[PDB]
Amino acid sequence: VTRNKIMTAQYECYQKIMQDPIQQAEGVYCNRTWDGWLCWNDVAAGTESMQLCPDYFQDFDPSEKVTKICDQDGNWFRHPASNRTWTNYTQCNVNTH
Amino acid sequence: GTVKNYETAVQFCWNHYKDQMDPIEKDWCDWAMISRPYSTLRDCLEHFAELFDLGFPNPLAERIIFETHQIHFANCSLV
Repeated sequence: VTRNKIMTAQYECYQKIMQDPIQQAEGVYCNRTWDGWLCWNDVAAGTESMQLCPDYFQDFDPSEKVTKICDQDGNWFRHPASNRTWTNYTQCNVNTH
Repeated sequence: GTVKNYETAVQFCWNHYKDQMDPIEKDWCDWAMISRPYSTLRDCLEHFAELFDLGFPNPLAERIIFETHQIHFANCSLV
């Protein structure tokens, strides 16, 4: 079920990444990407996209939010430690509240 | 052991995924028919990424997932 919800979410993200790229639209922004669990649409630089937490796991709260920063240079925020593109899922776990 | 690095790890995954998909050219746009090789390809690419201590997603992995979407799914809808 959960595996199904994830591969399905993933396949669609990529279908769009591949078949519905931002055309022309000059300026800077963050291009659509699959962070591994959630798909994120193209957004203008200096923005903070957000969504509800994936219904994937049971210790996750669908009511909680998920965040992802796209900076002014039009590049998705990378977490400083490994310096890989990063989505903030720190608020999804029920027991951390 | 054919996996000697992430490069070869990805080839291993890619070739095993291709072996699973070739016999079903007609069913490529059918989730019931592809969900397993596809889901199994994700697992392979991510499990070896862990094995070489790389994150997931990672560039080399996505390039491969980009590949299947080009050669296998470019003709299907978003389902």
